[PDB]
Amino acid sequence: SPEALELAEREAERARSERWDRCAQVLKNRLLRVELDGIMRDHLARAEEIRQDLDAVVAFSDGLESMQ
Amino acid sequence: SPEALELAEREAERARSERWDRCAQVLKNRLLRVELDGIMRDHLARAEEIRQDLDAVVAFSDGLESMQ
Amino acid sequence: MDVHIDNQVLSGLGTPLLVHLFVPDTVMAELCPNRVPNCEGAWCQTLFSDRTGLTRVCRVFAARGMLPGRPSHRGTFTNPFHVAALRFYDEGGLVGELQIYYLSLFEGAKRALVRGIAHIFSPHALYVVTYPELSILGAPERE
Amino acid sequence: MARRLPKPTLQGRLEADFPDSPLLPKFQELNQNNLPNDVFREAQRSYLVFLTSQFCYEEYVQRTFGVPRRQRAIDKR
Amino acid sequence: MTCPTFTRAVRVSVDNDVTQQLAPNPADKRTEQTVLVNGLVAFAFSERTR
Amino acid sequence: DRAPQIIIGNEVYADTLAAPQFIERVGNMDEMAAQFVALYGYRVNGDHDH
Amino acid sequence: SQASRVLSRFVSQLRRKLERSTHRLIADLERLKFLYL
Amino acid sequence: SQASRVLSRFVSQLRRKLERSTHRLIADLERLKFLYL
Repeated sequence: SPEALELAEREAERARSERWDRCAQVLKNRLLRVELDGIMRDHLARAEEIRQDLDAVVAFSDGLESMQ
Repeated sequence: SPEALELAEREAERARSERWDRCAQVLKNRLLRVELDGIMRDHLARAEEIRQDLDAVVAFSDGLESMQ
Repeated sequence: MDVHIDNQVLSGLGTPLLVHLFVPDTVMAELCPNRVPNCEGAWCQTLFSDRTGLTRVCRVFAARGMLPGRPSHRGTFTNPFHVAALRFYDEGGLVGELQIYYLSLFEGAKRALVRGIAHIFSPHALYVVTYPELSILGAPERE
Repeated sequence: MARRLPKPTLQGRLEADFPDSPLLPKFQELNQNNLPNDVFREAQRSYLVFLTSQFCYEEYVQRTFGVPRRQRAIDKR
Repeated sequence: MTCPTFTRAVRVSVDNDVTQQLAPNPADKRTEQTVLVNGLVAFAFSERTR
Repeated sequence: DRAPQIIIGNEVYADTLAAPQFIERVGNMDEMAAQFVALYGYRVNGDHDH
Repeated sequence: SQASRVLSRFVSQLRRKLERSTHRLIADLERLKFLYL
Repeated sequence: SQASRVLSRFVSQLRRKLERSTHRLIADLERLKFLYL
């Protein structure tokens, strides 16, 4: 029957045409790039702090051998 | 009708480009998650070396008074 | 598991290196519609982009497996940025091509020795076994 | 953000009103700057809602704690 | 403060029982259910309160 | 024991180790008083629809 | 007498600061996973 | 004598490998900047 064939095609055109839209945004990539540089600065900060403590402990080891 | 052909190509170009935008963003997201897991394992994998060599320093320093 | 030593005594002495891969049925749900047939004839081939092109065709037999002590792996057993393809048939009308990729495998081969990995082409989790004897974006697009 | 339920009927001018709240100078930090009028006005009304809710939770925290033994001991004489 | 954001619908799709596992279609094996997150269930409203 | 899949919008969710990816944990109110500014800010700045 | 208070307590402070970078990289990389991805 | 053998060589073994994790993040996060981003 052609009537129901056409009606199925028409409702099909509605939903099947509705399925077309899609979305994308750019700013997420740039914020994602910024966060890596921030975390790198933070890791360099803690690394230099613990390097200064490691350099200080050897100095304490040379300093407190005098007490014995 | 020859005029509708162009319209068919224009809508098809839109859909084929949207498929690549969606696929590219999804694969970037999943592979970046994978590499964050990778850098996590990397920093742990040399933190193991750090702690093994720290324990080497202490384990041989306990033998310092047996080597003096 | 027997398929690995079968290959190493017959095909592993014809082909140099092998990476032994186990595929869950959920990953199989991608290719095959409405069917769960056993995967004997499945042909794995390699395909590498941007330098030169070649395929080498081989069967690794697949059987469903209860042998993982972990409950989660209950199921079937059979230059990084490139493709491998498994061509799966039966006696009936069913042909599927599955695409496994690298950097899930070289990272995955890190230690029942098993590790979970992700598909890029058809995203699901797969599981990689490691036996005790053991330009990005243009690369998928070309086909 | 595509479809939101319409805004509930409220009396306005709670910012420039006669009663004076200590939160009000911190509220002066926000400025229109980029935004058009109605967007910024409803956004700053939402921010004042957030401030008053923070104040209510803070006062509830201070209220719940209880009464010390020492104060009731002083309450003899 | 800890008031959550908008209500959502989340579909949990699981395989059926192992006694009922038999099927030609693996996708037929799953049975599925949509849970309403952060939302409540309610009776019919009045029209004055609508 | 059966294999579950959690469909949250468009994404699916299978493994236990990916738990704080799609699911967020919110503690009790006295504990969460550190994060509340961001808790309001995501209510305004962030995109809920995706 | 002295050096056991020197060469052990200071090493303990060094290790307890070494563990901070490991735990911080855990927290920061998981925060990158959850919040922007 | 032996104190100089132990408590300097082993601190050098500590430092020359505590630089390695810093170098490793220097490699790998820049690898992310060029490769997946």
